Formats: sequence, C-alpha cells, structure tokens
Amino acid sequence: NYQPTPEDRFTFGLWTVGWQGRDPFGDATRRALDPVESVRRLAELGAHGVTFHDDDLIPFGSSDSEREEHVKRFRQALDDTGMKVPMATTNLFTHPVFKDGGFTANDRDVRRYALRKTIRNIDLAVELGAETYVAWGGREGAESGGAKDVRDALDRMKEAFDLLGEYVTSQGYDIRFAIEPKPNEPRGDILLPTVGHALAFIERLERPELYGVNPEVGHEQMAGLNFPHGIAQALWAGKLFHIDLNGQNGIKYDQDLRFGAGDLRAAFWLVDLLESAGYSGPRHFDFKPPRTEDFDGVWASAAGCMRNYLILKERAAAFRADPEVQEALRASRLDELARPTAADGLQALLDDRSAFEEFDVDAAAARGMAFERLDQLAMDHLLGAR
Amino acid sequence: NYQPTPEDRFTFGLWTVGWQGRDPFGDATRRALDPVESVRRLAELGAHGVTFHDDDLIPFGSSDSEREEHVKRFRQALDDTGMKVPMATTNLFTHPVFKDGGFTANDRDVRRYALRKTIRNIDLAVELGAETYVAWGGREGAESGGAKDVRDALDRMKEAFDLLGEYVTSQGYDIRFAIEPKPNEPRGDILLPTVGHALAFIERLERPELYGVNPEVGHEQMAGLNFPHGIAQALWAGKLFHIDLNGQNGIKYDQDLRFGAGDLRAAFWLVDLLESAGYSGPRHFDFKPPRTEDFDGVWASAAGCMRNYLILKERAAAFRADPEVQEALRASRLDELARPTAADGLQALLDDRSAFEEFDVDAAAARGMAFERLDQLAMDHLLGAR
Amino acid sequence: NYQPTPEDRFTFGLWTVGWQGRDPFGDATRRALDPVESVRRLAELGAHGVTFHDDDLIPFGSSDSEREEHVKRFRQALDDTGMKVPMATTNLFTHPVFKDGGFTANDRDVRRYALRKTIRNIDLAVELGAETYVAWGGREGAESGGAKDVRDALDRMKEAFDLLGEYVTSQGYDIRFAIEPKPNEPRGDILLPTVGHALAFIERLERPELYGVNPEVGHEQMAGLNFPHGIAQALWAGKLFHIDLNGQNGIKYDQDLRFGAGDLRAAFWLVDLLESAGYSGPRHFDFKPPRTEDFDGVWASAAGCMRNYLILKERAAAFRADPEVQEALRASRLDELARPTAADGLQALLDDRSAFEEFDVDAAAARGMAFERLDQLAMDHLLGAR
Amino acid sequence: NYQPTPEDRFTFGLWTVGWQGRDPFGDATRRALDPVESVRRLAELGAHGVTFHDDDLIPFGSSDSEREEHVKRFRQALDDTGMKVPMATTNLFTHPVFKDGGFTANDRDVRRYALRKTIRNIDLAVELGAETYVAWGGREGAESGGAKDVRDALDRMKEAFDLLGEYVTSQGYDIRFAIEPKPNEPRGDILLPTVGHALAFIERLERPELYGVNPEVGHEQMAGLNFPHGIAQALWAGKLFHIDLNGQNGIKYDQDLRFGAGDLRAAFWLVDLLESAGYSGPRHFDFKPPRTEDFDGVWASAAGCMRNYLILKERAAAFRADPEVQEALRASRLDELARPTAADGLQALLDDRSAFEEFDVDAAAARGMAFERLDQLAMDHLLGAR
Ligand SMILES: [Mg+2]
Ligand SMILES: [Mg+2]
Ligand SMILES: [Mg+2]
Ligand SMILES: [Mg+2]
Ligand SMILES: [Mg+2]
Ligand SMILES: [Mg+2]
Ligand SMILES: [Mg+2]
Ligand SMILES: [Mg+2]
Repeated sequence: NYQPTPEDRFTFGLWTVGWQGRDPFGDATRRALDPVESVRRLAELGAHGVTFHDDDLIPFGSSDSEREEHVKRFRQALDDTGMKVPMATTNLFTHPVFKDGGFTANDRDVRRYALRKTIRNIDLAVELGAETYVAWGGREGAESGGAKDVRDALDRMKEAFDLLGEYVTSQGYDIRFAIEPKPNEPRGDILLPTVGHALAFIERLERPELYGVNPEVGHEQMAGLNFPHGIAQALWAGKLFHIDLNGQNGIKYDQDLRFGAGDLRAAFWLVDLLESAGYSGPRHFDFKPPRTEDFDGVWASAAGCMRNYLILKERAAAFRADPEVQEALRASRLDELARPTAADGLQALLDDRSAFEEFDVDAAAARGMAFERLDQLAMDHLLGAR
Repeated sequence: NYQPTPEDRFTFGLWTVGWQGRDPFGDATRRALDPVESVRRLAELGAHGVTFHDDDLIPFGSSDSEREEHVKRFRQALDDTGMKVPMATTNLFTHPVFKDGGFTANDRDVRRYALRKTIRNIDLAVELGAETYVAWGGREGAESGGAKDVRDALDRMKEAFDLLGEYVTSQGYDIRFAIEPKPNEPRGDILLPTVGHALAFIERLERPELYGVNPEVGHEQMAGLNFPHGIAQALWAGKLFHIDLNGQNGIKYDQDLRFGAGDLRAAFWLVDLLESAGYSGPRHFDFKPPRTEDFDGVWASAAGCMRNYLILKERAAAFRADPEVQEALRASRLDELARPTAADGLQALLDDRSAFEEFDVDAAAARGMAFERLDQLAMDHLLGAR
Repeated sequence: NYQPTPEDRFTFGLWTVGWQGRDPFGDATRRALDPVESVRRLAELGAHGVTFHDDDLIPFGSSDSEREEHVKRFRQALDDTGMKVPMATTNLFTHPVFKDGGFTANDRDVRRYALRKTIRNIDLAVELGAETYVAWGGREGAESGGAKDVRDALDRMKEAFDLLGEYVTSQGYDIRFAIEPKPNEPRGDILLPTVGHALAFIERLERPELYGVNPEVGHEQMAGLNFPHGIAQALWAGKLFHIDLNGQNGIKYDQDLRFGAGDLRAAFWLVDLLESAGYSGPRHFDFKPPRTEDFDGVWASAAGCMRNYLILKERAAAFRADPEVQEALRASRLDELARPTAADGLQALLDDRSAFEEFDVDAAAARGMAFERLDQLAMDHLLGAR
Repeated sequence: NYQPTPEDRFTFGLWTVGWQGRDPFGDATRRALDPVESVRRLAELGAHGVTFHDDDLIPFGSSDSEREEHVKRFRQALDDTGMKVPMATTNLFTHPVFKDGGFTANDRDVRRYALRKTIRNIDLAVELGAETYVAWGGREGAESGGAKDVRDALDRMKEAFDLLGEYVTSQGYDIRFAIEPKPNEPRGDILLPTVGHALAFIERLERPELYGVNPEVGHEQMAGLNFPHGIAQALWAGKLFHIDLNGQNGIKYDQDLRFGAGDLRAAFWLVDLLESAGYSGPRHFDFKPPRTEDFDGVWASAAGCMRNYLILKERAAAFRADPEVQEALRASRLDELARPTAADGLQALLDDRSAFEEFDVDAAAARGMAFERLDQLAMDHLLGAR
C-alpha cells in the first residue's frame, strides 16, 4: 500500500530524523544519530536523498583532518545506498556569535564571518552534487524597534547575496540559491517574513536569475496565509526552486509536524497544484518527530510523511480525472478564467457597448458560481467517498 | 495642544466618517452624510483633503445628468473650503455582480465591466486633481480551493493592470497606481495578501514604474506582521506611493479603529520611520468610527486620528534628537549596520584571515547588544517620562 | 450514499439557509426566504427540525395580529412535514438599540427591554416544544478599555440570567438555558469569550443546574483553541446541552463554512468524541452558504453539512473498532490513563518507595509513547486508506 | 524618577534573570547565575522578593546533603538582604520523564512520581515562608487527537489536585494553590488553556476554596484574548491569588518580554484594574531578558519591568482622578452600568409597561455612547499629553 520509490524524489534533512527533542522547556529525549546510520535507515524506507547544514555533518570547530574524515565516511554511505544530496545549507543560527544575525548582524566582523562560513560550505555542496543552496535567515530580525534599521539591514542582506552570486559565477558552479522565508521565531520578527516579501527582494539583486524561494508549509501558516496560494504565485514567477513539506496547526510556535498532519485540506490542494504544474524538484520534508517518541517512532513518522503525500497524489489525480468534476469546473466557469479578458485590445474594449452601456448587471449578478457543489466533490474525493 | 494644519497633509475618505455603522450582525446606527457636509466639517477640523470611491460620490446607476450635478456640488464645496482630492479609487466590491471579484472574476463579461467602470473613474480622478489611484481587490480570492486557479487569476490580474497602464499612457495622464493588499475578509483568502506579495507582482507588470503599494496598518496586522518592517521594505524598493493609517488589535476581523488605537508602540515606530525617511505623501486615515457613536463622536474620532499622529511625531523627534539616545545607538552598533560588509570586494574578503581563520568567535559572541537599554529609552520617550 | 434520516437529529437555523449574503463590504446576493419554504426544503433533505431567533420568525415591530398569523403558518408547515423545533433564541444584536449590548448595555432601560423581549420569546419557544433556549451575547463587550467595567458587567449578566431562571421556575417550564461563547466580532472583545469562561460563570448563578453551554466549532477556533478538547471539558462537567457545527479556517473573521470545511481532522476528532460519549442532543448547523451561491447552491451546502457528519461518523467508528487500533491504544498506555493514580490513598503514596526513592527515572524516560504510529492509523482510517 | 521600594511588592523568579538564552534554535549566550548573586542584585534594584522552581534551587538528583547545603546558602542571602519568598512551584516539565506530562502522563508510575516530587517541594516552600504554590502544567496535553482522552485526563488532574489539598490540610499548612493556564507550547495544545477553563475546573475540586488562578499576560494573549477582561473575571470570582507580568506581541511563540513591552495599552488597562480593585498580592515578573543581552542588559531589563509598572500606575491614577474624565464616565453611563437592572424584582419588571409596551426604541437607539471621547482622554493621559 502506497510504497515510495527513489523515483518519487522524497528527501529529508539530517537534522529532521536527527532531532534529539530539546525544546525551550526541556532537555533531549533521544541520543544523537550518526549521519551514516540516518542515511542507511532512510534508504531502507524508500527515500531518494538527504540534505544537510554544514554543522550537522562537520561538528563546529573541526580541524581540516576531522573534516576530511567526516566527509569521507558520509560519501561512503551515499555510495553504498545510492542516496543523493540535492540541497545543502548553512547553520547561521545556533552558535552564540549569530545572536543578532549572520548577514544582517549589527557587528561588521560577524557579517564577514557569516559570509566566509557560507562560501566554504558552498564548495562542499558542489563537491557532493547539490543543485540548490538554501538560505534561512532565522536570526535576521529584531525583538525591539530601535535595534534594527530595516532599510540598512536590507542593504546588507542584498550585499551578502550579491557577493555569493559573484562567487559562484567566478567559480563556474552550476548551483542556484533559494531563500526560505519565516515570519517569526526565534527572533520576534524575521526579515523577509513571507514568500511574497522574498520574491520582491529577489528582483532587486544584481543577478536575479540565480535566486528563487524555498517555502515551508508551516511557516506561511504561522502568518495565517494560504500556502497553496503562495506556491501558485511562486510558480507564476518561475521561482519555485525547492519546497519544504510539513504540518502546522495554525498560528502558534513552529510545530514541524509530519507532512499531512495539521491542515489536511491544504495539504490536498498543495499536492494537486504541485502535480498539475509539473514541479520536478525534490519533495523535501523539514519536520521534527515529536519528542514523545523513541527511535521506532522516529522512523514511523518519517514513513508517514511519504505515505501521506502518495495518498493525496492519488486522490488529487482521481479528482481531476473525474468527468463529473470536469463538468462542475465548467459550471463554475474555470474555463473562462483561463481566457484573456481583452485580447481584442484597449480600444476595442472602450468601444464595446456590451461591456458597460448595455451590460445587464442584474442578470450577471444572479448567476450562481456553483462553488459549493464543486468543493463537496473535492471533499468526497479526498475522503474516498464517491 | 497639537493642532493640525493643512500643511500636515492629513486626508480622510468620504466612506470613513460617512460609515453608517452597518456590520454583518446589525443595521445602521447613523443616517447618511452628504459628502458636501463631510467636506466642510473635515476642513473645520484641520484636514488637508478627502478621497472617494466612485460610488461614494455618484450613486450607482446614475444618469449622466445626475452624475454632473453630484460632481458640480462637490467641486463647489472644495472651492469653498480649500480642500484637495489627492487620491481616488473604484468600488469593485459592493454590488452583487462583483461577488466573485472584478478583475479576476471567473466570468469574462464581469471582468470587462470591471475595467470599464474603473477607466471612467480614472478620468474623473484626473479632472479633480488626484495624483494617486488606489486599487483594493477585496473580492479577488476564494473560500474554497477549486474555485480559483491562482496562476490563471494572476494572469488576469496582470492583464487588467497592464491595460490600465496603457490607458493612462495613451491619455497622457500624470497619475500613478497603488495596490492595497489585505490577507482576508470579505473573501476567505484574498489574492496579493501582504505588502510583499504586492511588491513582487508589480515587478511582472509591463510598465512597473507606474505602480506602487498603498499599505494599511490594520491589514498587515491581520497576518500578525510587523507593519513598520513592511513599510521599510516598501521604502527600500521606492514603492511607497500612499499609506492608510488606522488601528487594529491583533489577528481578527478588520477593525479600522482610529489611528493610535490598537498597537500603540507600532504606531510610534511607524511615525518615526515615515518622518525619518522624508515620506512626502498624504497621511490618509481609512478608519470607521465605532457604531456606538453618534455624529459628535464621529468628529471626535476623526480629530483623534490627527492628534495621535502629532503627539507621536513629537515624541519620535525627541527620541532621535536625544544625545543619550544617539550614544545608545552607537553602543548597539547601529552605525556599523549602515557600513558596507565588504566594500573591499570578494577577493579581499576571501584573503582576509581576520574574517575566518583568525576570527575570535567567543570574543564576538560575548559582546552584549545593549538593546534593552535602548528600548527602555524609547519607552521613556514615548510616555513622556524622561 | 450516506443519506440522512430524521433519526440522525440534524437541525438548522432559519437564519442559516436564509442568509441573503449581506456582508460588511457588500449588499445581499439572494432574495429573502419564507420560513415556510425553508421548512419544506429542509424536510426534503432529511433534516429533523429547525431553530429560530424571535426576529427570524416574527418581523420586528409586528402587531399581535401579524404575530399570530406568522406563528400559525409556521405551525402548519411543521405539522405538514413532521419537523420539530428543539431550540430557540433571541435576537439581541441586530436592532440599533442593542449597539452597546442587551443584558450588559450601559443604559438601564435598554437592559430592562432586553429582558422583556427575551421572556416573550421563551413563552413562544415552550409553545412550539423547544427543550433548549440559547443565549448568544454578541453585543456584550467593548472596543475600548474604559467603556465597560467588566466586574459590573458580569454582575448585570448574572442578574439577567438569574431573573430568567426565576421566570421559568415560576411558570413550571421544562426548558434549560445554554450560553454560546464567542471571542470577538461584532464587538472588539466579547464577554465570556470561550467555553471555559462560560462554564466558570455558570457556577456563580443562583440555580446552576438550569444552565449549560452551546459551543460553536468556529468560535473556539477564532481563539486558536482545540475544539474537541473544549467539548471534552464541557462533557466532563455535564454541561453540553447543545452544539453548533460549522467550519472555520483559522484565526480570522467568523466564516461559518459548512460542517467539514475548515479543519477536517478536528472535525473527525469531534465526531469521534460526540459518538463515543453518547451525546444525545441535536446536531445543529450554524452556517452561512457563501454569497457566491444561488438557491441551488444553498441546498447543496446544507446537504453537504449532513453528508460530512455521516462520513466522519463511519470512519471514526471503523477506527475505534479496528483491533490493530485497540492494540496501539494499549501500546500508548491509554488504558493506564483511565486508571486512578492513587486509589491506595495519600498515606500509601507517601510510604511507597517505588514512587520516588527507588523510582528509575531514566528507564521510564526512555519509554517511547508510540503516538506517531497511532496517529497515522487514524489518518489512514480518515482517508479510507487501510 | 519612578524608583521602586520593597513596599511595591515586586518579585522575580530565579529562572527569569537566570535564563541563559538557550532557545529551540540556539545554544546559551550567558553563563549560569548563582541564586545567591541573583538575590543580592535584585535586592539592590528594589525588588521585594524572589520565587523558585525546586530544580532552580536544588539541582535535580541532589543528595540530602547537597540539598541542605543549597538551602542554607539561600536562606543566608535572604537574611542578609531582607528579601522574601512569597511563591514557589515545581518543575514538572524539563526532565525527559515528563515528556507526556506529570499529573496527566499516560504512565501511572510517572504520575505517582510527579505527585511525590511536588509534595517534597511544598514542605520546602512552607519552610521558606511562601503563601502561594503555583502549578503550571506545561507538559499536560497532546500533539495528536488519539494520544490523550481528555475526560480521563481531567479525572487524573482533579485526582492530583485533590490529593495535594488533602496533604496541606493534613499538615495544617497555611498555603493556597494557584493554577497557571497556557494555551500551547511546549505541547501542541495544553489542558486548561485559558483563565476561564482553569476557573471552571476549580469548581469541580473537592475543596475549591484552596485553589485560585495565576494568569500570565503573554499566555492569554497567545489566544488573542483581552487580558484585563480575564483578570476582571478572576477578581469577580474571588480567585486572583497571584499574577505573572510580562509582554507579548500577539499570537506567536511565548515571548516573555519585559513588562510594558508588547501591548502597551493593555498594560495600562491592567494596572488601572489591579490598583482600582485593591489587589494586594505580589507583582511578579515571569520574563526572559533577550539572549542578545549580556549581564548588564539582564539587569537593565529587570529594572525596566518595575519602572514601567510605576509609570503606568501614575498615569492610571491621574486618569481616574481627572474631573473631566469623571464627567465623561457619566456621559457614557458607566454609573448606570453599576446600578441593578431590576431590584424591583421579576413581577415588577413584567408589569412595567415602560420596559416594553411603551419603550421608545428609536429614542434610545439614537443616544450616542460617547466612548471615543472617553478613550482619547485615556490616550492623552497615558501619553502625558493633557
Ligand atoms: Mg519550521
Ligand atoms: Mg525549513
Ligand atoms: Mg481595513
Ligand atoms: Mg484601506
Ligand atoms: Mg459563527
Ligand atoms: Mg452559533
Ligand atoms: Mg510565558
Ligand atoms: Mg508564568
């Protein structure tokens, strides 16, 4: 029943199944996992590959000797299992030096350090074959209004990303960047808080074609926003380079539940969109197995991520293939939404008396949209009840 | 005490002080106001000008004769008082024909009608001297996932705004457009839900220089977002063409309280930013006097809008002029935030061993940011308690 | 497929399918429905009965003659269809006189009027056979802090409900009261904002056994609360006299979507609880068919309310009957949660060295709770994918 | 300027100024503080006393020898400074054994352990002179619906608190309990999520007079609720035994900002209420100095807590003493809210034709409430601008 293959392109971060369960009010409930064991266990479950922060793979403060040993053992597990590494990223948030940010820290020497730590890990990412480099600026922000002049901060943020674009262009690397937005936590407010703010920032970079977004289900839902809508806007702009899948129950702390938990109907509309638009990138899970769980529960939670995606894929495909649904879509005029408003042009529209002077407003107004029957067909399909 | 003059450029919509108090659960508690009387009373209070939707000024379905009579009486009140009309907009949300939207309605004939109704009011706006034309797409959106393909909807939205840009370019009008975002209400989710999503959409229009944003305090706060931060991003992009001021107590229905109500410290940081950046446009209030109030209370609420802005302006100016505050800003390194990270360039940064190999991370980490003393000086100034 | 019968005890308010679609930003999109036609159409769909506010049935300001005529025609439709009237309530929110409340209005003459309007409709409710009388104090509250001394307001609220209890005791009526909480809208904050605040208030009334709660799915979700949890607390206290079913997508304006829309997994856990606890009252829908819809869509939306309840009932019953689920419940120690902590008593617990001095904390800590496998079995059952 | 004395009864938890800055995404930024030094530094700032969790004072797993040494050194610092210990509480949330709760853990042996750990610390609290014992059940709850049967959990919660009441009655201790509600974090949903749910639960305990609430500003605001309103309901019920003061910016993770930060007008209305009702208990701060700060900033943040309370006390007292404000309160009929609705009794009200048959609804409806002028006087007073 609903078994994943490496062809489904499911990926997990080392830090996901590796989360030891330390939260703001409690100590860890699980021992540390060796990244080599996580690679093996994930390959057994049907995953396609893994992702990493620099500091997940190479402990902070490691000598070039220990660094080389850690990478070599990782490489061997990849060769042994067939697992890929499609994305990597930088930890610019755990160590105390980043307490006021990395790229937008008020201290200039910290910003320079942040850039050098990033560039070193871009080299490693290319070596391991990654196509996408993600940046989540979790410490870029403020708890108080006077601590951060946001215009100056956006200048420094642009400067950082422009320098990174110069670096990969100089080296001839085939890698693209993806900015991951989040509205708050751990800072009181985070810069570039939603998909839209990130898309707008990208258009001010020197080489905008090198940058896209890495949206996360739970993050947009922490602002009360419709995640499938934001993903549609990112696809419309040609900027969905990567995506993070998980679950969230509303406006509260970042829960990082397994995918399919949280807002189930939103998860259905998301899969419908991703499959219908032909998104071809990794289906990456950024989730945390609850700290109530032991290691058997960690792997059950990971498996459930993939299972829920495949069940929703099946139901969304049945929905769109149903002749009764295609009829209802025409009844609600989704076909007319796809047709241009005025391909005749501005002058024709102005001269068209049926568009205003002779337009029957009351006849158009009384036409029902038939959206509630359409949505109940969608419910019936989701629940396997047609 | 804190008396406004027309030099402060305070403006109000006719629909604000004119709101009769009808809400989803109750009938109106006040009689209709003649726009001529609203103009006189606002001029007496020290306002600079007024704004309007087409349907606030000319009742829907009016003959060209009645239209001319309504405009002439309005013009006369403006000439009598010295009041200006800096902005106008279109009602694409009240009449039943717009129940699924105007520019993104699924029905093509409704979209054409929406465009013609808008163009007619652009002509009137130019005649009355408006510099800015606002578009709030309050019905553009959905309550259910299958009712609206958002990529097709964004195509239709771009098509509409592009045609409007062709129209004003054709006519030689000196007017710019400002898109007003809102996350929800009256639709379950509204397209372009925040300042960031609107800024990103503008960069895909054919003539992006003609378009900017008209953010509203309460709207960004309905998504839990930091309004001064979003305004800083809009200023950084050169896109703050207009602004709507009001108050909101958190994530809930759109309250439209008078300015200064709701989140008072956010209102302080907003005024600080607007004055420090030299924003030169109208300070426009989109608010609703609570339906508990009679007409004496309507004018008290309007007066309070302007009063609160002027008190906050005074306190923000005292904050920034205080030598002890300028010292604390240097203590928190706001001066270093304004200096480039790497004006030496990429190669210099890579060769700079003090940026990584010889960087003392523990010494930098132990440096306090001193942000809590800075924020208490800001509190003391806001409260008049230094 | 999943057809309701009057035995399922589904009920609808006249004001639900009767909503004409007027919202704060738009005029009505549907004509008024005659309550006689709503009764017939609902009986055809399989409903059990209907509910009403006084002003839904008898237009405000009606003579005793017109009142009698309106009731007689309603009675006849009930006799013709077999439909029952299990609950009634009072409109203390639409007319302008209630703009600062009914029972807690600052004006004493309005409070007296509110009580007399209520008592007149209690008599009618008894005549029509209602068992439950609901009070939703939608105008009891404030937009500003100084307008309402909440201690005095709670005194007036208690006084009102105590007088109502004296009235029904005097008359010998077999009717109970149910208070309906809501956190906000249309007032900025509403008194008794959640199920918990209402339960606590009831314990200070003179005759607490006459009063219970009428919680609404969407209302508790406007505070971000877990609705099944609140319903469990109300059942634990013996106070769930009635319930309002609908859907809501998070913290925002009151959406009143059809039941099953909004938070689908919460709807599943709610049905599981109601059926497992043997709740025997009406399954009442307080919803609004979206104003995008014509009358065919109104009835499709009503039908979908009942359909979704019956599908979820079936899946929750399959979940609890599954031997693999009963095994997993024992694996997560739900059986031990049901056993007393210390039926041996306080002295035995203090003398029990295995409870502290010889308790192995690290062995207990390492035991996994197995909650993620249990929740995936619940997901599989909900989606019909075992 | 605004200097606190021990007469102001300001108290702080050891865990507040002692927070090392570890958050879910970052390591600690400050070294551990010796509780002896925290006592001295707080006494220097003008605090009245301190509070503690068992595990803040005596490291978990300490021998009776080390326990005695830790208490003796604490006692000496108290004797040296004059500081009091008015409240204590139990850590039932940090150690992994409490990962599914303490009093409502599914495992029975963990629940017994939780009760024994609590009882041992009640004895210590009495020895140190505490009058109030707080219980915050931060782990009592769930992330998934099937993990916790809430009726059984409330049975176990009642059983635990009843046993604790039997214990203190047996020992003859003069101490009362205060339950602290929180809606979520660190569990996905927490049992007894608001002040109202806690007040309702207390009325089902065997000896309800021994129990009250300990509400926290930020916690009620994480549900979007009006904190002064909830505090008024707790005062009305006679159950405000203790209070936790801090700041929060809306619906998001628990920020624990210093008091006066976050919602400033809510802080003003809270102080107005506490002073006007004659609340006589400790003004306790449960806050976290941001991890951006060094130790100088920790003490600046603590000082600011007390400063902001004293400034707001002064402004609220000026507001209520202002003759123009007392006039406006009569204009909005706050005097009539305080007078009984029907001291004449039920029969008199029914016979009073001026209450219904001859009541002029339109005359009452047109009366303005004058609430916007009242609220602007409150704003003017808060800002020191009359
Ligand atoms: Mg996350
Ligand atoms: Mg992520
Ligand atoms: Mg608004
Ligand atoms: Mg606006
Ligand atoms: Mg509702
Ligand atoms: Mg209801
Ligand atoms: Mg807290
Ligand atoms: Mg606390």
